[PDB]
Amino acid sequence: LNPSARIMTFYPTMEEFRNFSRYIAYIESQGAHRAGLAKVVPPKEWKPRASYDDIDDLVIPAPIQQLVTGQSGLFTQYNIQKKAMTVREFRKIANSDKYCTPRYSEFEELERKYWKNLTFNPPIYGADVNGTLYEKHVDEWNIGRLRTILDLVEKESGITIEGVNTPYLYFGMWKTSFAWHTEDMDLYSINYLHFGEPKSWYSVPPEHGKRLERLAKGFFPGSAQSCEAFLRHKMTLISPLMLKKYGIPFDKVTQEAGEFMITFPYGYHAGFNHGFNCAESTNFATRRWIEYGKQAVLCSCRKDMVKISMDVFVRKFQPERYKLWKAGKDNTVIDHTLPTPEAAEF
Ligand SMILES: O=C(O)C(=O)N[C@H](Cc1ccc(OCc2ccccc2)cc1)C(=O)O
Ligand code: NI
Ligand SMILES: [Zn+2]
Repeated sequence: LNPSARIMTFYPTMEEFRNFSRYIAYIESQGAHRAGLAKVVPPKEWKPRASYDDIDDLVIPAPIQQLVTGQSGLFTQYNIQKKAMTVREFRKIANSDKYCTPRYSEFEELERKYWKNLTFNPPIYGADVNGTLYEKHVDEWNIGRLRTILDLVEKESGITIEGVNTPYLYFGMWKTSFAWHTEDMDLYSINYLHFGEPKSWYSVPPEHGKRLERLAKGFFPGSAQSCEAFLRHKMTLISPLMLKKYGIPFDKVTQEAGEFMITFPYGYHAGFNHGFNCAESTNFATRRWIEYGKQAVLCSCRKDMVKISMDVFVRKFQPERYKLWKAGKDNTVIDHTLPTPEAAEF
């Protein structure tokens, strides 16, 4: 059952596709979650939007310039918040000689220049934009409404959390980065690349996550003492040579326009954008996440403030265990290898 924990790809027919929660349970029955990250190529006649000609006017309220500091494959990224700007401006800068993708043969070559150059000429990421590019009538895999048990949060408390149960758009240019992290509350995530250049990704298997944190702690001892979960600040960059050199297993995969990626609970991932592009993203859940939600180690220094109440989930899906949990005595140990309960039928 994916015993080497490789990153997997799936091409679901239009009908395997229509029901989202069940396609996730399917890929878990096939071993995908063990890699932490998977790719799903939608069926060629599926489409979320007719055209992107019309967005040049859309506002990016808070772009950020990414300053990166470090050497020897260990880096910290600092975010400069810049002035609001529309997409067409962002595109001009992305495609300007100043900021655009260097020329290259194989991916491995672009990968090398990213790692060699990521502290130079800091770029700007149109990150964290509230909104969606899905036509309002598209029903399969609409990041606006996946319809998973994550919806229990909004429904029961009214609470919406931007980018977690609402969608984010991310406008990329060359060399923009996403630091090593698992999702808030260790939720799953979904990323659709609407268009532009690729987004490349690295991933560590959840069953080795602990090994990545142990490591990251030695590498950034200062940050660890000030916060258990410093990685959740999303400021820590670590190259694959370092991972490789300290024997931490990971895989790499490159995502193209029109492709989806899913991350799994507690799957550490990172990457960078190849050039002008645009991805949309949100978090979701399945029954199996609940236990990761109860056990997630959270930012203790209050930079990352996102925190979902588990109560509703435990009561509703783990009735027997509610009281043991509540009196802080639920000692379940997660087994990162199991598919979610919803998968049995496969
Ligand atoms: O789909 C996902 O799970 C995912 O992590 N996508 C990433 C989202 C991300 C994650 C971490 C990032 O680190 C930099 C940063 C952190 C906080 C605020 C603004 C920028 C930046 C972006 C992406 O597409 O760039
Ligand atoms: Ni993520
Ligand atoms: Zn913290």
